[PDB]
Amino acid sequence: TRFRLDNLGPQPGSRKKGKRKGRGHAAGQGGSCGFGMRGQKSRSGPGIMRGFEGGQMPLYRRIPKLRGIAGGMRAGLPKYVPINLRDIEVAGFKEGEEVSLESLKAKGIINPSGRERRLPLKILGEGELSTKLQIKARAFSGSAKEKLEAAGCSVTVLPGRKKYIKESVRKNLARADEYFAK
Amino acid sequence: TRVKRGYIARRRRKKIRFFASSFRGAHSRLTRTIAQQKIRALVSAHRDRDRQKRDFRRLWITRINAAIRERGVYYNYSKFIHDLYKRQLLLNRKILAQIAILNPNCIYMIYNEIIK
RNA sequence: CGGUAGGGGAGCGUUCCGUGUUAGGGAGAAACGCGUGCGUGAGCCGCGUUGGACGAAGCGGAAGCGAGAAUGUCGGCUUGA
RNA sequence: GGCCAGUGAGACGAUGGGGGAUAAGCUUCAUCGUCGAGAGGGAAACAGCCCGGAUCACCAGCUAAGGCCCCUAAAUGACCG
RNA sequence: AGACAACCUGGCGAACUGAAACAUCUUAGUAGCCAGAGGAAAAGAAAGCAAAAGCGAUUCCCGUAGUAGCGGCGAGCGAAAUGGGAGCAGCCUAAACCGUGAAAACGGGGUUGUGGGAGAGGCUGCUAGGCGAAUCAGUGGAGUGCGGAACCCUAGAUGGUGAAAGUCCAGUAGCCGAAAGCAUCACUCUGACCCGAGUAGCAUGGGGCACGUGGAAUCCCGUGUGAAUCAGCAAGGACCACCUUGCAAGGCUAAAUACUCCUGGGUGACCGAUAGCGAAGUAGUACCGUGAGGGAAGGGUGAAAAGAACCCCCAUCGGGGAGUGAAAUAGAACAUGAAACCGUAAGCUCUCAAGCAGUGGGAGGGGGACCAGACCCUGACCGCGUGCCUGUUGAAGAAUGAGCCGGCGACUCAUAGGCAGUGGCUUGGUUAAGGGAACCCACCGGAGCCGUAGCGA
RNA sequence: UUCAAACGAGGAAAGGCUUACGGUGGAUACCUAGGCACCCAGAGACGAGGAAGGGCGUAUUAAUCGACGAAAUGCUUCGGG
Repeated sequence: TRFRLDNLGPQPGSRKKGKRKGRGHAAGQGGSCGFGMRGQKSRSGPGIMRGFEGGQMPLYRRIPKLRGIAGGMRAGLPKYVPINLRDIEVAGFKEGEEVSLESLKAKGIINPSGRERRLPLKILGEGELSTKLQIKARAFSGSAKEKLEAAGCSVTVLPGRKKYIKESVRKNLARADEYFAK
Repeated sequence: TRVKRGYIARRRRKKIRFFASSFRGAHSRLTRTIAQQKIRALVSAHRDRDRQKRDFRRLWITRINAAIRERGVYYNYSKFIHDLYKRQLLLNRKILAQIAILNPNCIYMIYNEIIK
């Protein structure tokens, strides 16, 4: 049996055939069309406000508003693009040549796209590494340092932040560190 | 894709009219009034088919009663039915009444040998 | 296995498109009016008259898709006479 | 617990009460019946009382409530008041 | 100079509405009026973005994102940079200096940002056209259709022709062609002096930037004040310091973008005379209105007028024979010709009846050119039976609605959010714009989006 | 057969129902003589050498519609057929 424009059809259940509504009382939803009997919801046009409690004070206006979001304070939008040690092990390589934003993006389950794309890595010990690799990243967790130094991975923090400071601030900090020296 | 109705209306209203084409006056020839009346005709038919079953029985009982009272001076339908079941005899009212018409000899014969 | 509001399931038709410039058709199509066929029904199916050229299925698709009510609306024709 | 409705005018009857004039087919609550949304039979006719819950066919049968002089199915039945 | 469908620039500028009322706010700088101009218009060559990493004039699409925000923090309103595309292009001018008094009014010298200056030392297309392959008969009005036998094709796009044609016609694929006109290619610095002045800024009153005056920046304005000149000025969301970026108060500039009174070419799960433009007929007509203004309806004899010589009724109209024609049960009121409504003919049947007109039972009578206990029409007389809809606690209702008959006449579409069914992928999935001998469409485009870590302001 | 009683058929209507055939009317069907929407190119004109739009004309013979303008159903020139 060969496929032609004669033979084809859909599978049972895919295309439902909807409700042309108000075409006889046998078809069911007819003459008033499943809206009962007069009143605000029967009429044509927009319904109400959504969340409207009827003139009773709505929930969305009788509860206080979530501490930080009540005038300023941008919500804690995440930094660092967290991977874990548990998530790395599935993407295997013997001398794991710099597990970084490059290699993981090439394959390892990490698709930064939007504002994510400007972020560094934080590596976070969810658990274990059977193999010895070389890692290249920003900042590691408390467990991650322990597990990496236990595994024996050539771990290297690489910064690239460089804050401008101001000559006066540097003078002050040079005074500080100078004093700490003596 | 404009869709004129045309064909689909009066091809059913002909069938609606086919029912009512023995009716008397306005009812036979006026679309919406025919549609109003056909329904009622069918309802009275359905209703009267069940009236039929009890009414025929009620006629038959009267026939049998009329037949049986011509025997003895004090003998009567009520007694007759219990005398049938006393002797174990499953003749239904239809048969009894119709033989009472078409062959009264046979009712005489049934009456004679039920008493004993 | 009564059933209003009301919810859920299963269908019938309408015009148009794919299949299809298909077969069927000036030895008569669409229509229109009649059937002592069929179906639970919406509807289906054969008929020879009127009619004078369009156009079934089946498998699929899409809607200006189904009317008796709106002091609806357009046209026709009554009643009062 | 998910998706997605209608409802938010109720009515009468029994009981427990309030208001009223222990008037109202009055009104307001509490518990239950029926109507509402329930055909059929009894009640002359008679939503709300009594019987009983209609899937469909039979020109079969038994019964509930209620009845058996005639209109109009069944005893012008019985015995005692 | 006036006219000009929309699009566009500038001036003035509503209200209904939403906020379940309403004044802030929203409707909206929308509708309207007014002025102006082009094929587009406006914008536009940084006193700009951005963050210590960089970008390089505008304008338009995807996106970021319904995020950051604003908001009687209510209704609502709502960005941009980074990123992907479409399309790219950059110019000129004034003074400091020079000459012909001198800001009498003319030429030269230069105009730039991680500082720059001058000074002194015929080609093709369009507007007409042209040539252009291949079929014949049987078929009872007519053949392109049917069965038969052929042929062409770089032509099987279309419209016609007595009936639907690749080969009958006009054409088409394919090639050919312009006198004339339109479009297209054709080393130093005195750090002298220069850096757009009633300007910027400032006070005060406003407008507008998503941003309601708010901590309110940036941009523009009435009133009053009133700077500086690259050892400068302005911006980097009050403000000061330090960095970085730029050069305001003079101008010009193609593209990508918006639209349809309109022309040519193509296409349609568009309409087919109550539809489609209001308008298929000499329609913005007839008609109404003082006037602005409103505003209809009315298509289909046949292939061919062959549209009926002649005769009869007869003043006409019209009619019947005749004749034409496939058909005149196509005769101009002409094609198919439903219903209501109006009749004519036949079968049965009502004048002691009472009835939402039916229904169950069925007396007597009638059939259909087809021999049936079958079927149909009528229906003596009996029993039952409170029109439909809406909408009600409850409606036969003397509550509402419809004179009847036929048409038209109502949960749609676009975009998003949730959920279900189905399918694809699960090496996670998916692409948006945008590109495609257009539209679909192979095949590209990974920019973004969703999932892979929560907790806390 | 005389007359007493009963019973009342068969004939007999305007109309009703059924079938047929007409008329009225213009639904449905098939249709086009006009519209509608997109896509690809263009174009967005014209006017003081008088416009957009109109009044009045212009043929051998009445009306209108288009064409045309006292050079008035047209005139000149260069091309095509």
